[PDB]
Amino acid sequence: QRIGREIRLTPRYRYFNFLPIMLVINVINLEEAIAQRTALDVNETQVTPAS
Amino acid sequence: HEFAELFYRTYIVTPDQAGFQLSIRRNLVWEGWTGEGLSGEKQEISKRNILQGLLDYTTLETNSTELIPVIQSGENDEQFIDPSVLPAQTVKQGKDTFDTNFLKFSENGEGFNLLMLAQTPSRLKKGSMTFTDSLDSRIALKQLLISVTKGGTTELFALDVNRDQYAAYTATREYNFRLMQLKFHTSLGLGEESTTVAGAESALLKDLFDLGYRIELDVKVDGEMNVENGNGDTSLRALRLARVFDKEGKEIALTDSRVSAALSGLTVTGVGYSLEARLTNINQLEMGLLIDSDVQKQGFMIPTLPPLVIVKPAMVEDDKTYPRLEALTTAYRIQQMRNNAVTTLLNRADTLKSYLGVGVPHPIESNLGLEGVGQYYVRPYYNEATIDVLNDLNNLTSAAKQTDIQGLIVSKINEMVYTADQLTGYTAALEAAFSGRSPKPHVAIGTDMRLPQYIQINGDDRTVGIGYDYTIARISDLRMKDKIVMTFILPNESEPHPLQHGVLGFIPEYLVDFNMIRNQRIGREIRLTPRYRYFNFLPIMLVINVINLEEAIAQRTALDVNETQVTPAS
Amino acid sequence: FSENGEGFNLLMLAQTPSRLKKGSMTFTDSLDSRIALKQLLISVTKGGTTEL
Repeated sequence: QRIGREIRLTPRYRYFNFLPIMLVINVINLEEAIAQRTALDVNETQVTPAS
Repeated sequence: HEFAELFYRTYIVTPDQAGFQLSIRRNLVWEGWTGEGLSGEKQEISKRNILQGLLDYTTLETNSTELIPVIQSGENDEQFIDPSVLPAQTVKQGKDTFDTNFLKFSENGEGFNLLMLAQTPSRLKKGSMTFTDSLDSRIALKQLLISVTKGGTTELFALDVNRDQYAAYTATREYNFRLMQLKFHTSLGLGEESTTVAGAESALLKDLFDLGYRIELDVKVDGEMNVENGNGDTSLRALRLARVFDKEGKEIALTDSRVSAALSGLTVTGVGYSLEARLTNINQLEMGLLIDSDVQKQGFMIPTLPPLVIVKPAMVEDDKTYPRLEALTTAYRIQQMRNNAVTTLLNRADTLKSYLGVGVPHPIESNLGLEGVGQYYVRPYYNEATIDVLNDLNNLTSAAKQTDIQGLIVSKINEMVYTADQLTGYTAALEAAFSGRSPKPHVAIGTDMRLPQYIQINGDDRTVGIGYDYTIARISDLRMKDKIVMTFILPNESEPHPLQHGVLGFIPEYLVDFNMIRNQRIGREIRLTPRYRYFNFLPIMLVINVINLEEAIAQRTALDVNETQVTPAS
Repeated sequence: FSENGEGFNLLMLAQTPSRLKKGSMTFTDSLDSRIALKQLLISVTKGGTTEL
């Protein structure tokens, strides 16, 4: 119970691979290290200037 | 200056209209409408933006033409493997839930009709017919289920065979004009990291695997398939233990005592196999995901502002004597552009902070109470961090203190920009917006006079950007003291665009000359009513508050005495 | 008359028995350009006696 025009896209594609070579790096906890930038213990120095 | 237009690209509009009207297009993907209200209550058509698919992989997925076996009690049990060996598996395609399981090697020689086993409940509702359809030219096995048994212990290996090129059906038109052939004749290896279907490691081959050996078996499987009829059969022909490898890739014979004991009595049996079949869909049986276009539009209007006045004697020429027009233009330029620009920038920053919160992104489309149109394209995100110059750093002897300050500032700015980019997905939206061009996203960093000594680090040309382009501007207002503002801009374009930061709505006004009486005087009033407006688009901003910087700078001259007057020695 | 919340969904509110044979609703059902208020009903009441 409908009359409508249809426009269709029927793709024909795929990915193939040849090299049996691949190297992967997995990094974790980078956020903690970057947050350590602001997690340091205060080291203030404020004395009368000397000259 | 440069700072003003750097964040608000000036756009001139004809003085015939009260502003400029903006229309945008949206591409949304349809799932279904949630709820029919027989009480008359509204319907909500669940729509999501397509560019949301830039950051996810799931919200638009299609599986509606794969031919997947469906288990039926009392109708196709004899065509499936024994459920005792492997229970039913749950698989979702479309909106139907059903159970599927692997197809046993038909050594009895009676085949299967693939178009039967894979008729989905949607097709049952759709009707009952599988004979005008046609299978695509691509057919290949998903997995070979080989049973490693020894003394009564059974292990199942779900081996993805689809990634060996000999598992692909090839056309050999030698019986009929639509048959294709399968000949997967090679060796598959079970390595030390081979995992069972349940996910556990191997147990029967654990003895060899802990000794780092690799076991590979020769697989000789044959079959046929017809696209037009759906008739076909595939039966196991030859499977057997083949050879053994060591770490160094040196073959170890099957008769060797170190492996013969662990390989004698080990029977490898082929249980089931599955196929990859797709309908050519020449007959229009399935409707994929439906996507629709709806248009959102907003109107942007320009105000009029309080005027500026020159008093002037009236009896003579207004041209060559007494205060001229450059006074007017200087007052206009200094007042109406700069001050309102910085006021608008600060107000927008605080407004985004107020409505959006810090560090919490919102999905594509959000609260509409924020001006702009990029919210229809990108994820809103606001974040602010306060760097404490004095506390974060500790250096006594002046030398690299300024270098260390640059290190601090660059660290903060880079991390903020990149984390914001990841949580917004700005670059994906940018590359999707333009076809044929895709400039690297440009980051604008404008601040007061003092800080640019730390924005760039010594010794390089890549200062604040590794994959970005940047422009550093300076402003002189006291409000922008020791603070940094960051957002994204696009230099090449000069017209309103959903990805642009903001537009300076400008309408030129002519100055008027007339006759005026003021407090019973006859004077000349040269008048100009300015009209301009600043509009906001991108709900993304990054703010840095630099405090205690003066104390750290003073720490350069606040170091304690470090002197060693020792006698020369050589 | 609509209160603070709640409106009306005229489409399926106007579902007639004949339209049931065509399914609940489609994506090809659109309203005409001309929409008008057909009748306003108001009440004149004195002391609780109501005339419309």
